[PDB]
Amino acid sequence: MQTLPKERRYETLSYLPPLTDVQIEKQVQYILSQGYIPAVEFNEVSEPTELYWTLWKLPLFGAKTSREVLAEVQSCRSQYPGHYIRVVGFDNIKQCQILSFIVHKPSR
Amino acid sequence: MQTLPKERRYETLSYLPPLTDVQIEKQVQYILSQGYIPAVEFNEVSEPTELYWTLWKLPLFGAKTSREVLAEVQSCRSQYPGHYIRVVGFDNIKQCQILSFIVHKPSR
Amino acid sequence: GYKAGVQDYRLTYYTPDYTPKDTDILAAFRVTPQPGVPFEEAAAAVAAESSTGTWTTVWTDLLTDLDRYKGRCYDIEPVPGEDNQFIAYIAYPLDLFEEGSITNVLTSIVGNVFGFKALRALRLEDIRFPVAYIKTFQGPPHGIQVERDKLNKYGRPLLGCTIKPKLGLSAKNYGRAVYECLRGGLDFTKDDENINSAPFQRWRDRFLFVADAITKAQAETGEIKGHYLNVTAPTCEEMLKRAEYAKELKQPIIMHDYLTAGFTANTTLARWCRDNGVLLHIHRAMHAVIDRQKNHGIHFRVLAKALRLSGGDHIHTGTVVGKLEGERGITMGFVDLLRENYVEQDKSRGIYFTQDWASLPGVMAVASGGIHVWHMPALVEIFGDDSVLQFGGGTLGHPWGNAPGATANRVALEACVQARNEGRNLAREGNDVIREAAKWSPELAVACELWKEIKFEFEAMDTV
Amino acid sequence: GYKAGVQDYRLTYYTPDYTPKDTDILAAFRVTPQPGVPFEEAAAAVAAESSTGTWTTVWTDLLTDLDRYKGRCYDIEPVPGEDNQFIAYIAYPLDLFEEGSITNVLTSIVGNVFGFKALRALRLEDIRFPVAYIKTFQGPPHGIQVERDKLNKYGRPLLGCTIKPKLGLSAKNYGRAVYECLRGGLDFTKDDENINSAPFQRWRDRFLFVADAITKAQAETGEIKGHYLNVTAPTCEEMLKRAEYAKELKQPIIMHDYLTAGFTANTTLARWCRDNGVLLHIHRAMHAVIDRQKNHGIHFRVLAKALRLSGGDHIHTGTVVGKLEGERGITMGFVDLLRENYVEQDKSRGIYFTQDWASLPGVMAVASGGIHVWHMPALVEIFGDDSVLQFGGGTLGHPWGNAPGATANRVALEACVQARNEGRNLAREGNDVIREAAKWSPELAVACELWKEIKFEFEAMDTV
Amino acid sequence: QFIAYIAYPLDLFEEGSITNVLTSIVGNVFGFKALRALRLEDIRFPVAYIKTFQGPPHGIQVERDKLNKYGRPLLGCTIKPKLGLSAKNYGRAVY
Amino acid sequence: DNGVLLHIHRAMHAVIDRQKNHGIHFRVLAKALRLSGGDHIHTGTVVGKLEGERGITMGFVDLLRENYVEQDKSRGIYFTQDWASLPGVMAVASG
Amino acid sequence: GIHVWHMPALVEIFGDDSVLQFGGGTLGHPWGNAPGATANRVALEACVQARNEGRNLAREGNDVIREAAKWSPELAVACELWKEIKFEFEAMDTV
Amino acid sequence: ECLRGGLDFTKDDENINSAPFQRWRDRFLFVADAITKAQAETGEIKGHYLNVTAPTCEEMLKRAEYAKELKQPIIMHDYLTAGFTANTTLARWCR
Ligand SMILES: O=C(O)[C@@](O)(COP(=O)(O)O)[C@H](O)[C@H](O)COP(=O)(O)O
Ligand SMILES: O=C(O)[C@@](O)(COP(=O)(O)O)[C@H](O)[C@H](O)COP(=O)(O)O
Ligand SMILES: O=C(O)[C@@](O)(COP(=O)(O)O)[C@H](O)[C@H](O)COP(=O)(O)O
Ligand SMILES: [Mg+2]
Ligand SMILES: [Mg+2]
Ligand SMILES: [Mg+2]
Repeated sequence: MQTLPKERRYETLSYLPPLTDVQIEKQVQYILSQGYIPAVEFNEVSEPTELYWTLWKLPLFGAKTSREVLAEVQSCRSQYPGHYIRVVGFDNIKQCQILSFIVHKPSR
Repeated sequence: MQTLPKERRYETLSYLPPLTDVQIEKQVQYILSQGYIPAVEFNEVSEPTELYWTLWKLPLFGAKTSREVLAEVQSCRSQYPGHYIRVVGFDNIKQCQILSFIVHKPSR
Repeated sequence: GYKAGVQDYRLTYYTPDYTPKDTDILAAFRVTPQPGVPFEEAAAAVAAESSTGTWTTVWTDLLTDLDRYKGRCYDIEPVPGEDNQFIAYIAYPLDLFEEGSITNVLTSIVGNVFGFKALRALRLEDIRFPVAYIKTFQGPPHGIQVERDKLNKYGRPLLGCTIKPKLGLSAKNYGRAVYECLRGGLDFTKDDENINSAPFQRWRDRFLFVADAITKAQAETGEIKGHYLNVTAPTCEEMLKRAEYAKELKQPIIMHDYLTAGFTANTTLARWCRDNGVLLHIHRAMHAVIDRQKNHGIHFRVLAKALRLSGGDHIHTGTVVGKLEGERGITMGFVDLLRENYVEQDKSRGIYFTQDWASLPGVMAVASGGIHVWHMPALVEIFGDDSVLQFGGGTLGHPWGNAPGATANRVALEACVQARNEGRNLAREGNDVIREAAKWSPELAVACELWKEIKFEFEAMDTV
Repeated sequence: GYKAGVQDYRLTYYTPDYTPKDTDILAAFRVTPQPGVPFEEAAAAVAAESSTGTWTTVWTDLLTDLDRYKGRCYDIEPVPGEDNQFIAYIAYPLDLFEEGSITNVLTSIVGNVFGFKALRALRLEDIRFPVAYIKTFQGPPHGIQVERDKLNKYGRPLLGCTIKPKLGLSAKNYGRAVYECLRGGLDFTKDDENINSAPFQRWRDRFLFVADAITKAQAETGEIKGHYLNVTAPTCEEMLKRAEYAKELKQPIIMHDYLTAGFTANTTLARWCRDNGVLLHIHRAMHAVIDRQKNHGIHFRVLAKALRLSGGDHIHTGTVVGKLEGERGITMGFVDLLRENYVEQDKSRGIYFTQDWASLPGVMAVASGGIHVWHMPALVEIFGDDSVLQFGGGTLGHPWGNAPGATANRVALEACVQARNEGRNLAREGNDVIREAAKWSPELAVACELWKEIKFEFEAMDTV
Repeated sequence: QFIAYIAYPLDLFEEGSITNVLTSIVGNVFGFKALRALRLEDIRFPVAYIKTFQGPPHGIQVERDKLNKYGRPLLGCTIKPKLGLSAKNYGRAVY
Repeated sequence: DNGVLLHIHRAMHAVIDRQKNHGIHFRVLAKALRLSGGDHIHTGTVVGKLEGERGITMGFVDLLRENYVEQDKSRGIYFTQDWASLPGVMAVASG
Repeated sequence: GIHVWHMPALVEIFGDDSVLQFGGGTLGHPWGNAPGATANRVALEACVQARNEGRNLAREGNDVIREAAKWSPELAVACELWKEIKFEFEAMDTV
Repeated sequence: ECLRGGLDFTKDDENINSAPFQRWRDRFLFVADAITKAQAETGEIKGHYLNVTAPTCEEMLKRAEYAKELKQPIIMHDYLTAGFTANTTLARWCR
């Protein structure tokens, strides 16, 4: 028998082993193939109580390739190393978020 | 077609033609054969609102024949000509009256 | 020790050696298992899944005392002339149920044991309530004995009428028809189960005009008159609001549909009626969805027992002869179970357990559904004296109107009561009494000629 | 002119020329008449008795406009490969039903047409609500889209657990089991349908300790956690009293049993949930008594439709593969009917009418009933993203406890969601995704070995 | 000196009322001219009558879970003197 | 309704349960308290009381705490008392 | 336990500002409740009449009852039934 | 995002009340979360005009009560479409 260790979790895809750059690219590719709008959000602290995160620039309405989204993540990462960063996908028809996952944690 | 005439009714057995002395004897015989206690009640006015009638003597606990009940009705009738008179039947196990019917109406 | 895996249901749920306690809830199930499934496993699974059962063994069971709270199957009886059909007897401990709640006892036993993959059909035939559990419930608000004392009516069955058509009439035309029925000689009048608060007639208008109709009819005849006002509503607030206005108009009686509104709403109203001294009439709408088929569902005798505990002064028992289904042996079974204090076990009648009520008041029986003047001596002999006989189409469908229609029914009843008290069999001389009474009353002579040929005769689906 | 007597039901109730209006309630009945009774008479009797029908002609019919308010049968469709079996289509005018009342629409249509002597079996298959009637109802308190915003959870189905055993555990021990589940990685925990307020554990004790268990688990993991507290109670007052205390402890979600408590109570609670901002989970206890048999009863799709109008945020739909009955073609029918705004008519799927909802919010589907880690990829593909998957015995029955059992389910779900997004078929590679995820997680590897052999495979009674 | 055993039917007593069962049994049998002394030794309540009452608001098992105290008897103290102290002085003795 | 524990003081008991010839024994008054409601009850100290009167105290103390109490004449209990899952009351020993 | 013969004694002891109650005295009459009540009323009114007139109710008590029983047939029957029924025992509570 | 940049107030449109696509009680809760975050981030007092215009006088006061419950500084109303009777009622409540 084994006792489960105490660990802080970050909603969707946080129980799987940490996402590689290839894996993130595949998740973004899913958003664009369906027809949803990708966006980058950042925050100082991650808490269950707070539900709003600061919006980086504007939602990418004119995205042709998944490389454009990854370039916006790299820009937010270099500017804010000590902030959490997540990728969200907006639907216009149903008016609800389809996907949300954290790509960066505060480095040390 | 015929229009129904307006008539004042007196609960049970009132819709049947006025009861003969033979018919009253048979109804009282029914009370005694079942094992219920027969009692005589009288009142000045017949109203739906009032639910208590003045008791004549006591309930006949030791009645052997239906003739003894008819003798008590005749005595109350001779004493009170201008009063309504009815015969009731008490049940001791269920604690509820079984039969109630009017024998006399105020004379003119 | 703890062992993880899948345990067989037969191992620790089927105990033939167990003898039921006096403070215990007992249930009789008619079980039909799938091909290749043993009789014991099918019986154990119903006993398990209804109380403290799970498809796999869990560690949390070892913290509690499993042997005290588990429901067990103690007797398996096979059904004669039937393959893969048996009666299962299951005992449930008293402590696992909530006090004074029909909702909990219904959700516990008949929760999700039906719809199991391992069995094709399941039916609950009878349920036993112990004396200790009955004492927590309020029961009926008044009962048979108090009701007759408040109404001041003794000797005979009571008479009623249902206004037709069901939907379409104005509030004013409703009250006019109510007045004419009560003037003739009927005791009660009744709203249809589907009348609540429609666009064509709103409830508050109906309540006002009906109250005026009773007042006029009471003063004219000299007898106490009443009308069942349908209180059934979309919410619990609206239901209690409508009852308050009936109390405000000094109305003796209101009606409610217990199955469509639910047991929670009905228990709320039954407590209200006790605290205000208002009599409660219960309509059994949507019952035949559950109690029709002999292979699946819940028998009405369970629903009749559940209503007596929940609360209600009258209950529809259904006519033996009429437009809706009814069996004489089965009917007389649960009819004598709603009225009497002590009922002995009888297998031929349909009663599986000896039922005892601890001085709890009886509920009056209501016979309704396509009955006319010819059915009168049959109904009086079967249902007895403590019953209500209701004529919807039979009163209003008279060629002369409502007032002669009501007088026709009233004469016919009082002729039957008089003939019974003298010492004449109503089974042998039923046609004779009706025919001889039609000589001195023209209203009865017209009514007899119209509905002579009409008879409802069909095969019943529910059988012993 | 007035003519007294007995009229044939076929004469003025069966009209094939009639075309259904847009503001009209339509019903589809599966009728089985008694031998010697015509198809038209059986269909006319169902159409008549449900609305404005009586066994004999009454004079009061002439005062009202009978042609406006009567229900009529417009089409008869015979069932293929079946003798004395036909589908009846009946139209009902909008004006006869009460606004915002499920109780009225239920008591009117399925009131007493069942249990008729002239027909052996009857089944209500599908019902159609017009846009004009839907607008009177509140609907769900929140719906799918609002719920996900308040819970802050996107991308995946939600996970839940049921505490076992159903009865026996102390209030303190109950809270301990709740805490250990939520710590592992489940979103919700649930009370059993039969748990209310028993002698061994009182409701106010359970509510207090569960609130402490969530508070610890939420602060530890960093994610929003909940527990469905059972509010089902004997009376309408006691029901609201338990809901108030859950609001006082700042609880996001409560649960209720709609069928056993009734529609009157359920409408009251759903309105309260809207006013106080509390999510509402609905258990479908006692459903299989009504919807099991193919010949008699009311199909679940009608009961699902009625719940959406009455109010509820979650609903149990039943697992396709599991311990209780389910059919893939039928299930996907009513599941898409509760979630979508517009549903097209599909005869093979079981949908008899084109149902249109007027911007009314969808209800989340709950898949529960004897499911383990191997059933995960099959459930995700069938039910989609907007659903809740619940594991009672599958969580607690893990050899290592609740917390490793809760991690095992969470790993299995998130591995399948990841694989689906990449572009892999879950019907073809379902075994592979589970097996490859069990290499880096020890908790999943233990759970896979235990429930490998277990499969629930039986014949379904209800078929298209 | 003798012990008398008396049986009473269940239906005559009110549900969930100690006041009634006390007023009915030990009402005015005491203070009778025919007997010098009377004493009630014991009483038996049937299960059916017990189910009407609420009972204790929590009980032993629930109380220990709320207080978080297991294994030992609980220790208490009564403040002396009974009458005399101030409200501020009373609280200091409690502390 | 509010989730508050209730402590019961048996003041004025000695006026009724002192004399062995007259009144009402404390075991009847203790039974009435379990039905009416109370989380703690005062039972009295056990120090002396010889050997006989110590058995009486343990009689009603077991009668307040246990679910099922067997009939025992030497202890002081005249009837077999059975509580239907009704919670026990914690005994207070003080004086 | 009081009847028509105790009437002159009760008026003397308690005076005017008092209520006198007859449970078995009213309902125990051979004729009923109504003639039983009239027997009790007639007896009291006669005792008040003799007291106001200036007659001793302790010595002439039986005389007033017999005079009132002469013009009242309802009282004459009640005096015939109860006449030997007297409760005489030693009192425990005394000066 | 508007209050973050450097505006003092935000406003609901005059026609926003409680439509099927967004209910009033949902809008009130999420906007309250936005004010709390923006105020803490900038260090200045921020507000939002919540539209309290309703079909009935009871529905109006009900919406106003919940704004006070969320500790909101400011509410809005349409005085000509709702009427002067409704506006005076709300003005007295606001004081
Ligand atoms: O709607 C009807 O059909 C009735 O009014 C009868 O009408 P008629 O008297 O005009 O035939 C009754 O509600 C049913 O008898 C109810 O069934 P049950 O008594 O079996 O509950
Ligand atoms: O009591 C039960 O049987 C369950 O807790 C399942 O237990 P496990 O999770 O331990 O198997 C659920 O209530 C049923 O799934 C309800 O059925 P449905 O969803 O069909 O209404
Ligand atoms: O129960 C009874 O015995 C009585 O009703 C008298 O009835 P009878 O007149 O029929 O005897 C009284 O309650 C007691 O006398 C009161 O006692 P006290 O005066 O001591 O309070
Ligand atoms: Mg009807
Ligand atoms: Mg369950
Ligand atoms: Mg604007």
